[PDB]
Amino acid sequence: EWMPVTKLGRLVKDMKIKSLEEIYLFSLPIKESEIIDFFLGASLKDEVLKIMPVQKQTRAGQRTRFKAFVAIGDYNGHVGLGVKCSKEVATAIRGAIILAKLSIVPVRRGYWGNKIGKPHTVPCKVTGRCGSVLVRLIPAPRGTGIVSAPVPKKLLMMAGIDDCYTSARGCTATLGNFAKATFDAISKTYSYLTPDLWKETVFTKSPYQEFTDHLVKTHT
Amino acid sequence: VRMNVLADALKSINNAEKRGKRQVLIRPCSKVIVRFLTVMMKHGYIGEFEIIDDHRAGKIVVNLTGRLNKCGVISPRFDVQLKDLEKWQNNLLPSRQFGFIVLTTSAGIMDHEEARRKHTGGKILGFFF
Amino acid sequence: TKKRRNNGRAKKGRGHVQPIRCTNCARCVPKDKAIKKFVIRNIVEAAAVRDISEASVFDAYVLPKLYVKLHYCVSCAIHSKVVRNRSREARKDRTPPPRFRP
Amino acid sequence: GALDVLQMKEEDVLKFLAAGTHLGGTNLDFQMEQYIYKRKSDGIYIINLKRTWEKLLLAARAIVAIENPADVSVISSRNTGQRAVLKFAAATGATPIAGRFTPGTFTNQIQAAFREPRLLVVTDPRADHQPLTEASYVNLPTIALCNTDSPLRYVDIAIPCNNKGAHSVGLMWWMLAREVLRMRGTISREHPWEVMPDLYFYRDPEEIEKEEQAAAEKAVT
Amino acid sequence: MQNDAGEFVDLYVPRKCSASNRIIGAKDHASIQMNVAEVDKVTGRFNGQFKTYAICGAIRRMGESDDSILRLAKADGIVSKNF
Amino acid sequence: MRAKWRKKRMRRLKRKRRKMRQRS
Amino acid sequence: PLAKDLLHPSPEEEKRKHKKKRLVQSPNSYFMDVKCPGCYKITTVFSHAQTVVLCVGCSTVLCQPTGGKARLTEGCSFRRKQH
Amino acid sequence: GKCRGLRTARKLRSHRRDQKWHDKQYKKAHLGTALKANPFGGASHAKGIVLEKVGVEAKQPNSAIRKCVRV
Amino acid sequence: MGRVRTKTVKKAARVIIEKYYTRLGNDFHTNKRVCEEIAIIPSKKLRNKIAGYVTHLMKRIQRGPVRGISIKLQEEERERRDNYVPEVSALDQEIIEVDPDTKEMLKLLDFGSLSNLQVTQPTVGMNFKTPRGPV
RNA sequence: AGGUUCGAAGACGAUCAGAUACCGUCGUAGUUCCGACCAUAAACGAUGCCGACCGGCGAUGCGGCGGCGUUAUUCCCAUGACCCGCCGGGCAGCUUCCGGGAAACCAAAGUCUUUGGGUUCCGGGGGGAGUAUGGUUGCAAAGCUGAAACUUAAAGGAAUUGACGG
Ligand SMILES: [Mg+2]
Ligand SMILES: [Mg+2]
Ligand SMILES: [Mg+2]
Ligand SMILES: [Mg+2]
Ligand SMILES: [Mg+2]
Ligand SMILES: [Zn+2]
Repeated sequence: EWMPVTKLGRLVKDMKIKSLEEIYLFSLPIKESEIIDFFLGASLKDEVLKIMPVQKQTRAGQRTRFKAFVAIGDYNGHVGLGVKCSKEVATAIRGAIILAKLSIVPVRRGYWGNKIGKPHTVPCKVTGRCGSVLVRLIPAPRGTGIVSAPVPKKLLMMAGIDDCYTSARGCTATLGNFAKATFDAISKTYSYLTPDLWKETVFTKSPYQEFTDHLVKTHT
Repeated sequence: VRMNVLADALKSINNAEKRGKRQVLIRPCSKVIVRFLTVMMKHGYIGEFEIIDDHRAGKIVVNLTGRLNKCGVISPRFDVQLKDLEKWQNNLLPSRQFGFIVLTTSAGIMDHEEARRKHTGGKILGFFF
Repeated sequence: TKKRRNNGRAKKGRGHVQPIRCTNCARCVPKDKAIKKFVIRNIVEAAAVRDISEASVFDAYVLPKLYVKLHYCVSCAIHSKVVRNRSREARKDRTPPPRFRP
Repeated sequence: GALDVLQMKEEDVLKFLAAGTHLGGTNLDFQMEQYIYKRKSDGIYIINLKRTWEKLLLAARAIVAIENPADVSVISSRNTGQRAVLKFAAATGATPIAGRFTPGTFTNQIQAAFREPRLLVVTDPRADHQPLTEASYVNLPTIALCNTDSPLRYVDIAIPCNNKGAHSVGLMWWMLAREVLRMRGTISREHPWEVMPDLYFYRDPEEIEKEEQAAAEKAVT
Repeated sequence: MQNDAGEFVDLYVPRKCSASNRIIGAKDHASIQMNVAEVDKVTGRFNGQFKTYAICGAIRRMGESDDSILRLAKADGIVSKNF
Repeated sequence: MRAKWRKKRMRRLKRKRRKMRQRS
Repeated sequence: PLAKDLLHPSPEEEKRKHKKKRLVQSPNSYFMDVKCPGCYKITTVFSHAQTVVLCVGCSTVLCQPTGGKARLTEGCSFRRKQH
Repeated sequence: GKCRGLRTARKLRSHRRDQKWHDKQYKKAHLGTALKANPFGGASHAKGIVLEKVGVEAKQPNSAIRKCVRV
Repeated sequence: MGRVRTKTVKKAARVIIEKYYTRLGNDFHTNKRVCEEIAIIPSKKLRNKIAGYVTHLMKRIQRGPVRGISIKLQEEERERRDNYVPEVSALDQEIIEVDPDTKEMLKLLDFGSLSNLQVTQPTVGMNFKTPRGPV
């Protein structure tokens, strides 16, 4: 019952784009949440971090809106954090789920040392920054788990990271900033250039020009 | 006044790399700078560099390949032994898979991996990754 | 919070600027801080220009002007409405208000 | 274009000089400095027409690289250029936007006015900063017709010709249309294009309100 | 990627900007990837095959996108040497 | 109080204290 | 511009830059052959001379020191030394 | 900024031991006047004789008589 | 005072004008007699208010191109835009007044020595720029 | 020494519920000069110094350099005054997704978890308190150095919404 209004959404719906990494390669913005769940169906675990009651003073007292922080992601290298402020808690939860769905980023996993099997830790130490909260993710050997505060712990866990040291500075009591800083740190795992990425890139066709003939027929 | 010519050169390279320039000019050249840049060039983090010879201290123009994150300096040249080289390594490097620490040894100027290969310590110079 | 980058005055590379007295209340104001208005007004009212010209012994007599430089402290300036409070963005422009020649 | 067939002709030089398109502003942008020949005693900068030709040919290649001719969109918020972009769209199959550009056209996907093209072509960066800014949210490459003082923040294929003169704007748009149609299998590169560049010129209402009646008197007499 | 066994344990390889050699992130929507259509030698007509350039948001926000694209076209041969 | 007037009050009190101690 | 050629700047900007900020330092001054009218001998004079230069065969002045460049007296000829 | 020379350790340690007096815990623990003022004298517990039984009013928001003994 | 029309009447007027421009006229009573069949108006007062605004807008339309769309106005505009190319181009001047600097540029471009160029005398004085500040 | 004006203290007239005030009239010390003390200011850019690097633009001050022309005398160049540029050192300004910051904002308050150019001073929740005491300087006023007992769960900063404003 989904009617996409986007070239990307139409191509995703009619089985033209096979993986989310095809979109991630060309950095196309995901402007409708029904795109990703078609790919990561039945594997997108979800969690509500906090419900904070922001208030705005008015003439007749102060009125309360509820803000929902929602973290989603399969435990294989995709994670997303959404924040939605709505009058009702359930509506805020749905909106935050949709925004977390839109803001799904891939996660690069590396090795602490002696690269043996599936990568388990962050490729290097990365730093996310939001407000005054600074979060640093440090690679850790196999089996250490995620040593961190609980709020970044759950986000790192559902990002697919198995082992990681974490260091935080700032007002980590601010849960929104503390989650958003870790989300930034996780998201810039591919923003970091490493010598194994030094190979000169070969360019493939963007999905738009690769299926521009099918879009004319279907998505008029 | 300028007391660390290598520090000035490394900061200039770092700022030009962050700004995305293709070439950087570092004004006071020295043997230490040339050896440090030779280590970086052999590890591929920078391109060729050419030394302009005035009868004063020369200048250097370095071609930047764009694959450099940070090339800072450790200003007090601490005496680094092989026992504490590991602590220096995991304090200064982004990871164990890449990144290099250049330290001047009695055998010359070289990275920490070659220093441990030929079993010698020395004075810390800087790092690049 | 710093309201103005220039601290509400034109002193930039000085240590001390000599004060002047507000023409309205005789308050010592720094010369670069005071609001200055150079008024160049006809020595007679435009209601009385015709009567003066008719009563003049001369034929082509040009009426003299009155040149007065007025200095105001910001209190007297705001009270006298020569300057007004402005928004945070509108404080940043320095162009004087238009003369309104038509 | 480095080829011999892709070279400026004397007729093209004559059109460029007649329409101006080499007399820039009195200001110079430091990123536009590389396209300037010399500054006159008037303070008017002279723009290297060879460099303008090369940039225009590069823009033509970028435009013809798109399989779907509607995927390229041409925008002119200013009046001097709306007729040019409309005739360009009619000639090349592009998608025209003239006059007021409603914000959120490239980003707000709810309204019917929403569209997502594959290339942006802009008459002037200062006048069309809003589509220029909105192209930065949707991964949209940009050609813009820049003058000596035009900011190049989100501009990729800046063509250094003019943005002020109506004759210049009409001529540059007509020239770009001619080049893209010749690159495609539409024109034969041998005979001149039948479309007069006056078709792309913006006319002032005090000419629209007198030229056809003057012509009517001449025709009836 | 490319563990000691050999397989590429990495779910994609991001593109690198052709000017600053910076990694183009998944959520960097200011980045562009354009195609310049090179023509045949004799008729100057498009022959179907083109060449692709990628510019990152940092470069084409600081405004050096025009110079970068011009340099790339010059170096690869689209723009004549006597530009 | 205004800080300047608290300073003045403290100075008056300190002169009184010095006078009292000097009286011994 | 990100790809300025630092190794080969053109002589225009090379000359317009300050003497010390050039690639290699270059003095802006020179030496000149000065010809006093009514005299046969040729005098070698610094362009930025700080002293009143006199002919040895005649009690006449050849230049007057100024702020930057010595001003030659009128009627005196001068040419450059080895460019 | 702070000094970073190789033979600045004397100034570094002097500045540390000078600045360590400015936090309440260190000043309390090492000045000794707090130990003199403490009735227990650094003991966890103490013994005493009940001099009296008193009631202490609670603070401003609360309202109760806390039962204490003067010892 | 207090005779300002609202969105309901204005939008209805514009819609019916752009749908029935031929049938409508400048007579209020005829325009209020066409509305009962060209539209369904729940109220007589609303109907005649709409009709009055239609008369006003059609007077404005016959005196000029109001933003209300009109087929005759658009075909006239289309004729006046995609036609009237002059029988002689505006860019084929017999001579072009050309600056010596531009002549040097053309010489370097190799398009120097063209018979249609007349080199202007360069201006002298370099007196551009506006005087700085007021006064 | 000098003391015209202004004007702490003081006097009076008003105002006020009171009015030791704001307003008005007068007026001492002072304010001026010379010599000697004091060493404090929101002594402020509430922002250490030296050095390097990192955007754009238009001005301005000084010095130097280079150019169409106009102007001053003279017969011409110099030299002044304008005009268009370049360089260096300044006082600043506008703009910028350089970057930073809690933000206001800052091309420095940037080049900081990708943390190390040299070096000096200095802060450690709010009060008690810049207090007590000791020392020291000073003619004095006071300056410098400078606690503790005790008390307290906040005190503060920047922004937002509202309410209120003689
Ligand atoms: Mg305030
Ligand atoms: Mg002061
Ligand atoms: Mg008096
Ligand atoms: Mg220092
Ligand atoms: Mg304290
Ligand atoms: Zn006043």
